[PDB]
Amino acid sequence: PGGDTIFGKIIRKEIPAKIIFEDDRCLAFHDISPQAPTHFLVIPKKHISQISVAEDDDESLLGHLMIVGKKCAADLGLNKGYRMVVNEGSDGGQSVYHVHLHVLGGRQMHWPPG
Amino acid sequence: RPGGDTIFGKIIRKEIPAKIIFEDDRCLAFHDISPQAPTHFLVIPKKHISQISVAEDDDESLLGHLMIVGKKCAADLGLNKGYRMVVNEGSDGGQSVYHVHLHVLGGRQMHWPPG
Ligand SMILES: C[C@H](N)C(=O)NS(=O)(=O)OC[C@H]1O[C@@H](n2cnc3c(N)ncnc32)[C@H](O)[C@@H]1O
Repeated sequence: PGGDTIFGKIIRKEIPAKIIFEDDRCLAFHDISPQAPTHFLVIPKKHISQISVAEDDDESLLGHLMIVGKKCAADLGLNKGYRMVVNEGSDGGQSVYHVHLHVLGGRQMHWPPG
Repeated sequence: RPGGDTIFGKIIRKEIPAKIIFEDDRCLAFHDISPQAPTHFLVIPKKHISQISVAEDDDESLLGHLMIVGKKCAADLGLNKGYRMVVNEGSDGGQSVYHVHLHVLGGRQMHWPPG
């Protein structure tokens, strides 16, 4: 039912988050530890633990996260650009085992991306 | 032209060389010429879309397909300890090629923040 992580609790409305957008299949909310003046997450309501286990049937859902992300970025006034990030596993620095798309902007993002 | 005018269109049409990892009717995965990690490749759509900010609602499946291909290529390249996927948009994102693309980086510990 949204999974056994803190992101599951956020989806179920059991703990608060600053929600930017919601539909029947995803949720966008500001990150609690922001790394840029604007830093939010877009997550599926379906509990996919990590991108490495995403199924072929999840393709449109994953793309939906990116479309919602870019729409939210526009709504939040990120007209100079932004960066989207998905972390996988220990080397990727994945902090919660529920797939999440980071969207960061409001400052120059640098290279390399970590 | 199929693939667009950028250097990535040239790569799609085999007009300039690339080290290709995977190719299908919708996308192409190839190694980055300036790797920022021991493994660093790009997944790009064969349809030209300039940047994620102008992607259309009907591009959802294609965008998701980039991610699925990214994760499959990462597995095939033995990135078993993980990796980071990145899309750069515009000036603040550090985008230098205006053809939508997904970076996949691995083979070392990635740090936070992601730039
Ligand atoms: C460099 C800038 N920070 C950047 O990341 N720009 S980008 O988001 O648009 O990424 C484009 C990527 O395409 C790569 N690239 C450019 N020309 C290439 C070529 N002929 N073959 C393979 N990769 C190429 C660049 O090294 C860069 O990592």
